[PDB]
Amino acid sequence: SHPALTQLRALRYSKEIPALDPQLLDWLLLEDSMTKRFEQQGKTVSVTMIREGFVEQNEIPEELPLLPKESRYWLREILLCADGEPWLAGRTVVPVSTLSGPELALQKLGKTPLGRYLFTSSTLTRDFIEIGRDAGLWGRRSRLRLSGKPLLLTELFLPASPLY
Repeated sequence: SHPALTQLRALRYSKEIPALDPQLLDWLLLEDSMTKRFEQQGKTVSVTMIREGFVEQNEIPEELPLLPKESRYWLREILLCADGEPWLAGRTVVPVSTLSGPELALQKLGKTPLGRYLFTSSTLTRDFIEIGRDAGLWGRRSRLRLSGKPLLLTELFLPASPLY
């Protein structure tokens, strides 16, 4: 529970990517989490854990239509900070069947920030990405696949971030 995650949950998406300026699209369509691109600004990046745990279908209404229907999912809600300053709120939902092989490590990642750099033995692909907005702020949701196994990642870009 946290104001930034409430804001993340209020994001309204468009099926079609809006015709935004190139610099903003570069950020929004990045094919990775923001961990390294935020480090690129000359910052240390850390994760503040807001919520970590297994949840059933009733707790993932926004992600359920985009994921396999299973008994359980791993839910990971975080604040991503740059030199301690919150820059993004993230909410990842992982169907438990995706937690196999190298991917079981997703459940024990803890405060290590997500990013392609962690996926040293699996192929990463994205088959869905939509940009959303909530009261002046931008966010996005993506369906990513690791060895073809899906997970949903939703990100809210806080105004402290360089997208603004």
